[PDB]
Amino acid sequence: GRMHSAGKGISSSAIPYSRNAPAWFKLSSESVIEQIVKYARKGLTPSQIGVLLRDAHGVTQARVITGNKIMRILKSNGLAPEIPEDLYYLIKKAVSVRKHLERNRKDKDAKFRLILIESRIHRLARYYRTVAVLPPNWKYESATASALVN
Amino acid sequence: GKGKPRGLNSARKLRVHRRNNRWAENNYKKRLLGTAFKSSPFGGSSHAKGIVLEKLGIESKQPNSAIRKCVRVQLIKNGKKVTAFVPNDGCLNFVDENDEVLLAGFGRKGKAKGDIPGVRFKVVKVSGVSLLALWKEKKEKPRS
Amino acid sequence: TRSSVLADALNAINNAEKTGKRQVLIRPSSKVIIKFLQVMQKHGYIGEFEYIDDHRSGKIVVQLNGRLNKCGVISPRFNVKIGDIEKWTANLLPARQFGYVILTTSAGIMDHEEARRKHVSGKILGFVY
RNA sequence: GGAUAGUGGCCUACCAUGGUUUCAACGGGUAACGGGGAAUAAGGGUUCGAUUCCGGAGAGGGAGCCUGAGAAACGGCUACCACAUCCAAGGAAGGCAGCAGGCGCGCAAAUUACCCAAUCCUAAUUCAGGGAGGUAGUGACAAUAAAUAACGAUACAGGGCCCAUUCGGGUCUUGUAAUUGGAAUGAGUACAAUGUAAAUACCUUAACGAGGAACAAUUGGAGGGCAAGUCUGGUGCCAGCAGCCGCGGUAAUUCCAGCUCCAAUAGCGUAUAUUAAAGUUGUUGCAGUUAAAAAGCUCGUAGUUGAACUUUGGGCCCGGUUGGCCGGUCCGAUUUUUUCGUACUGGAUUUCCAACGGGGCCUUUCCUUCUGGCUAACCUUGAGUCCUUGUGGCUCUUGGCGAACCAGGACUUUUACUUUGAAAAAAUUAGAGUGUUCAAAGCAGGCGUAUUGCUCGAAUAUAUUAGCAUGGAAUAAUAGAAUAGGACGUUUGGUUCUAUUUUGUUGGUUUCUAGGACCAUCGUAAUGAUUAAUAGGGACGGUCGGGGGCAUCAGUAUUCAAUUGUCAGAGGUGAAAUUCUUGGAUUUAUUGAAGACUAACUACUGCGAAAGCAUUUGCCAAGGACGUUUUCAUUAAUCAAGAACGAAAGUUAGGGGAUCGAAGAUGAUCAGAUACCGUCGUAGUCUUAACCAUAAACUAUGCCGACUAGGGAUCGGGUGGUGUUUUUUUAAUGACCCACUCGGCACCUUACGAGAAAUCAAAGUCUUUGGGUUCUGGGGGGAGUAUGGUCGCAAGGCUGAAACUUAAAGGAAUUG
RNA sequence: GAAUUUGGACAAACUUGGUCAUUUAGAGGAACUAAAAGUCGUAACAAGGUUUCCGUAGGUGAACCUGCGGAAGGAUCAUUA
RNA sequence: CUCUUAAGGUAGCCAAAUGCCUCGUCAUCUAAUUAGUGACGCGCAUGAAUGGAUUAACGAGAUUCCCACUGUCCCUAUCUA
Ligand SMILES: [Mg+2]
Ligand SMILES: [Mg+2]
Ligand SMILES: [Mg+2]
Ligand SMILES: [Mg+2]
Ligand SMILES: [Mg+2]
Ligand SMILES: [Mg+2]
Ligand SMILES: [Mg+2]
Ligand SMILES: [Mg+2]
Ligand SMILES: [Mg+2]
Ligand SMILES: [Mg+2]
Ligand SMILES: [Mg+2]
Ligand SMILES: [Mg+2]
Ligand SMILES: [Mg+2]
Ligand SMILES: [Mg+2]
Ligand SMILES: [Mg+2]
Ligand SMILES: [Mg+2]
Ligand SMILES: [Mg+2]
Ligand SMILES: [Mg+2]
Ligand SMILES: [Mg+2]
Ligand SMILES: [Mg+2]
Ligand SMILES: [Mg+2]
Ligand SMILES: [Mg+2]
Ligand SMILES: [Mg+2]
Ligand SMILES: [Mg+2]
Ligand SMILES: [Mg+2]
Ligand SMILES: [Mg+2]
Ligand SMILES: [Mg+2]
Ligand SMILES: [Mg+2]
Ligand SMILES: [Mg+2]
Ligand SMILES: [Mg+2]
Ligand SMILES: [Mg+2]
Ligand SMILES: [Mg+2]
Ligand SMILES: [Mg+2]
Ligand SMILES: [Mg+2]
Ligand SMILES: [Mg+2]
Ligand SMILES: [Mg+2]
Ligand SMILES: [Mg+2]
Ligand SMILES: [Mg+2]
Ligand SMILES: [Mg+2]
Ligand SMILES: [Mg+2]
Ligand SMILES: [Mg+2]
Ligand SMILES: [Mg+2]
Ligand SMILES: [Mg+2]
Ligand SMILES: [Mg+2]
Ligand SMILES: [Mg+2]
Ligand SMILES: [Mg+2]
Ligand SMILES: [Mg+2]
Ligand SMILES: [Mg+2]
Ligand SMILES: [Mg+2]
Ligand SMILES: [Mg+2]
Ligand SMILES: [Mg+2]
Ligand SMILES: [Mg+2]
Ligand SMILES: [Mg+2]
Ligand SMILES: [Mg+2]
Ligand SMILES: [Mg+2]
Ligand SMILES: [Mg+2]
Ligand SMILES: [Mg+2]
Ligand SMILES: [Mg+2]
Ligand SMILES: [Mg+2]
Ligand SMILES: [Mg+2]
Ligand SMILES: [Mg+2]
Ligand SMILES: [Mg+2]
Ligand SMILES: [Mg+2]
Ligand SMILES: [Mg+2]
Ligand SMILES: [Mg+2]
Ligand SMILES: [Mg+2]
Ligand SMILES: [Mg+2]
Ligand SMILES: [Mg+2]
Ligand SMILES: [Mg+2]
Ligand SMILES: [Mg+2]
Ligand SMILES: [Mg+2]
Ligand SMILES: [Mg+2]
Repeated sequence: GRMHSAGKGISSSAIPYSRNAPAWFKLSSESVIEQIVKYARKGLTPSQIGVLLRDAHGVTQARVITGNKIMRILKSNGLAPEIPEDLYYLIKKAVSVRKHLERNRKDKDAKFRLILIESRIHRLARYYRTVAVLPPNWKYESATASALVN
Repeated sequence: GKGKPRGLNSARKLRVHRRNNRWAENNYKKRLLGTAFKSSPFGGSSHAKGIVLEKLGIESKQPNSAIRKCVRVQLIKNGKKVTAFVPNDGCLNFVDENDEVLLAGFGRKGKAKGDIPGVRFKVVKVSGVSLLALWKEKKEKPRS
Repeated sequence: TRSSVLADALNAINNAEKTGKRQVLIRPSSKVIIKFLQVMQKHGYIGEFEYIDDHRSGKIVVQLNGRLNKCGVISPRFNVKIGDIEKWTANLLPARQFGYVILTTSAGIMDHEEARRKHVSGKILGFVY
């Protein structure tokens, strides 16, 4: 179940049995790509990119209709970020929690939550180190953390 | 399932974990700690002979009532004083003070037998003849 | 987290049999499952079974025909030397006159009768009777 | 460098700071020489190995060295240390863990015997020497074989099958004998021979050797377990017995005995250990709600463990094995009649069905390395033609360069695994052969003309790790092209490196030439990125909550106070008393202060990791579930170490101190009353900043995963409903209604299932025993004690024995 | 080439102390057990006569008593009415 | 349970700088200890801010012992101003 909660939720997406399609789309990969990069240069994350494309532009997925998943495109275009989106948002989060700790110092639950979040960050970065997307050393430092999210 | 690791590569845990657990097993620990050689009045040896210091009339445990005839012996090999029961009718008159007697276990592996308290041993020979043979008058105790 | 997949398969079958059903669902669908299901069908302890193509790992619908008592897995898939098959069959089979202990040999997956013939061995997958 | 026979920090000089470790180093212990092997027989295991063979070490303790090929030798020497002998007192000498033998030690272990006859060793050596070794002595270590009696006679009794009318009873066959008689024999004692090195015993054999005071079998036991006395005499909770339950207190089936009886028997008992029994150590294979036992909680490293996919399927060739069938005769041939039916052998190929197994191919598929063969194509020199076009098309010709193709040898990206072998001491073990008279044994022997010979043997299995060799590639790991520093090649440049032969020889140099390494260039190519887990994380969306922190607001009450009106009681209790009261108690009124608390609403309702969380509002960061054709793509599950949080009490201080209230004080009660009840009241109760780390921290029930059953509620979310209700007119919207659906707090019924039961939707899917994984228990006490360590201001926490003791302690249910 | 003798490495061993291991005496102290008997009370088991138990704290001849928080293993599965 | 003048020695501690008897008894240290220490306690006459018990550090304080040291001594001699 959940990694840090004791939750047992299944609320997921549900990708269709349809590696091709849709018969009503009509717009060509080459076009949609130049919209992804348009947004990625306007500073947008893969997650919240395919959210706009799923919504306003009627593009269902990106692995279909272009044959490539969104981030893979950004990297080809040199719009690859510094550190990954998960790791990032985790690090941003952990930062803000600590920033709350620094004034509210009796918030024992706060401290608890930071221990959870930063567990996650390290577990992540460990893997990311394992598959060469972060340098051999790297590691998440708290003191320097606020810097890495700018 | 089961609460024990089942990995094909878990031998170490399964191995140390039982080695760890053999200790709750009394007979094992006695053997490993050499209680036998240390705390036991005999060496671990099956028999010991010592010299009879005094005669004792230890009374029985409940719900019995009698005066079990015993002797405080002092073991030669390690000067230990332990007392031993003297079996059969009036055999207590076969042993004398300062008389050098062979003791044996009560066949309980260290525990006390029956209602005789504190007594974990028995007299088997006395002045080196056999208590059994004396009681049956087929042998005679050599003079003191 | 799922661990054996060939465990939860055989269990569902086992479970569904006991409760009087003549059909099961098996998610997910590993090849090891099917090859096992094959071995288990070659001696008719199950009937027809049909793969279902999710764009994922699969499902299976197996038809049951009674006469199954237990289809078991053995974990960890121990190492069995050739004259040790004799020993497992001794332990986990009902009688000398039937039942099966299917393995994994380099010569594919097969029941213990078969390996006995081809003179091969390896790990143990489980058993059927 | 020295040194050694030589490698090497073996030693030295100089230089670096390295080497080992939770995959347990280092240190401690061993009543530890290692192995072959031994005991225990479902399997798995458990325990043991000083000791016949191999290896090792040592010769009272240490060190040192002479000699020699070999010793750090001890029946060699030298010194120290510890012992200790002879002495004419000056000196001298010894080393039994060799064979005997002695002392000591202890529960515990034999002759100061004979010999080189055997087995083998040594030397100058067929001869000498050998306490090696053999022989005998002592020897109930262990193991083998197995005498202690056999057959008659008769008198009753009768198994008596009957005859049969009756004590009329046939004729063998059991049993009883103060009844009978003839046979048998080695234990012995001993001529002899044999055996032997000489003796001895064994085998063989004359002369003797049996009838009950012998040629006289014992050891335990006779309540249960557990086989066999309710017979007798004795004792009287004594003596004594009893592994355990228990027997004995004047009719003892249990003591002491007589009788008889049982069990094993040349043996039986006891003690101690150990194995089986023990699924009471649990890999197989245990137990943990209540019997012993889930850490208060969450994180987390080591460890263990980890979704699914990549040649699937088709079709050929090839020789293999168990049964159909029948011929043929050994052999017990069966229901029981005659020309009737129950283990043995022969079997190649039939297409006559079946199963099965080995080896090859084809289907895009022998790849990868190398070498050998057969050479195309390819530019190439030289001679020749053709062209509605220099087109170099075609041919032959010179020497280069070897696609494809065939064969053979090496070939796992790197492992685990598995098959088959090889290299493997004997004994032991399993086990084939063999009539030691049998047997334990042994490895012998077997045949014949036995008057100068013949002849089979001394097998086989074994080994569960590691190494080596080999067939396999399912399972499980692992490597590889992503900013292409990608792959392959008959493209070709390069600059580096090595140089076979050719320039006589050798040596230097250099040029062409060849190969390696590498860099570019050129060509060929389907040019290279698996899913998207009812795994996990991240984004997003609207929600939801008594989740958390700071600030802020409120409520009445309680106590107190100032003021207040009135007058005698008020308090408290089962009843009282102590107390308060005409300085007006109590009750009333206005008013203010303080500190805690957060009523009712409040529920089988919500939230959080647990502890726990409930007046308002503002800020502050967090969270599940849901929704989601969003994103990353194994990033995960559980976790020794380690870490956060952790009721109440308690501790260090400041603040605070209304209430209640440990200590204390008191009034009652009691026989007492240190109590319970009543009164006063310290600390405490709250907060801040530090500690503490424990509770029945409870569901007395680890977590993740999957599966098995029926129903109604309810919380959060979402979807569907020409449903209801709300206006001024019936739209949005709010609440509500119905169905669905996730994810929750629970409840109900059920019982296939589980359990000792109570009961349990898990406590089920367990002798049809295995999804992954963390922790704990192994009779009751002693005892959470002692001791050591550690953390703490302290209280204490964490870690945590043993001696001894004991037959139950304990659970659930039942009837009293 | 003997006595004799310089230095060196090897290095027994002596004196003094340290340490680790294995043992061990001790006045006296403080426990447990045999143990079921006795004296004092009656703490627990029945609502055990103040429900019991847990953690903590203090106090008492003795069992125990009291405060604060907890558990039910309670003497209540229960007030949509 | 009792006598008595208000009550009747708790927690501790000890032959202690508080103990008569007393050079207490036991253990320890020594060849030998009216000494020292550790223990015992009906303690003439210990004892709780007339403070009781503990106590690291400190002391030209009283006291015991060890090692070192030494003409203090055995046992005296010699030199300088
Ligand atoms: Mg799930
Ligand atoms: Mg987790
Ligand atoms: Mg005595
Ligand atoms: Mg060398
Ligand atoms: Mg070197
Ligand atoms: Mg260093
Ligand atoms: Mg050993
Ligand atoms: Mg030894
Ligand atoms: Mg040995
Ligand atoms: Mg051993
Ligand atoms: Mg020994
Ligand atoms: Mg030697
Ligand atoms: Mg000796
Ligand atoms: Mg020589
Ligand atoms: Mg020698
Ligand atoms: Mg020597
Ligand atoms: Mg000698
Ligand atoms: Mg000797
Ligand atoms: Mg002698
Ligand atoms: Mg003896
Ligand atoms: Mg003996
Ligand atoms: Mg000889
Ligand atoms: Mg000779
Ligand atoms: Mg001669
Ligand atoms: Mg006889
Ligand atoms: Mg006779
Ligand atoms: Mg008898
Ligand atoms: Mg019987
Ligand atoms: Mg009688
Ligand atoms: Mg009996
Ligand atoms: Mg009798
Ligand atoms: Mg058990
Ligand atoms: Mg329990
Ligand atoms: Mg607990
Ligand atoms: Mg897998
Ligand atoms: Mg060899
Ligand atoms: Mg291989
Ligand atoms: Mg998914
Ligand atoms: Mg989230
Ligand atoms: Mg008034
Ligand atoms: Mg309120
Ligand atoms: Mg821990
Ligand atoms: Mg009081
Ligand atoms: Mg008073
Ligand atoms: Mg009190
Ligand atoms: Mg606890
Ligand atoms: Mg589950
Ligand atoms: Mg249900
Ligand atoms: Mg939907
Ligand atoms: Mg809920
Ligand atoms: Mg039932
Ligand atoms: Mg009893
Ligand atoms: Mg009960
Ligand atoms: Mg009852
Ligand atoms: Mg003391
Ligand atoms: Mg005392
Ligand atoms: Mg009571
Ligand atoms: Mg009570
Ligand atoms: Mg209990
Ligand atoms: Mg008076
Ligand atoms: Mg007092
Ligand atoms: Mg007091
Ligand atoms: Mg005193
Ligand atoms: Mg003092
Ligand atoms: Mg004094
Ligand atoms: Mg002295
Ligand atoms: Mg003195
Ligand atoms: Mg003193
Ligand atoms: Mg004073
Ligand atoms: Mg005072
Ligand atoms: Mg003071
Ligand atoms: Mg001073």
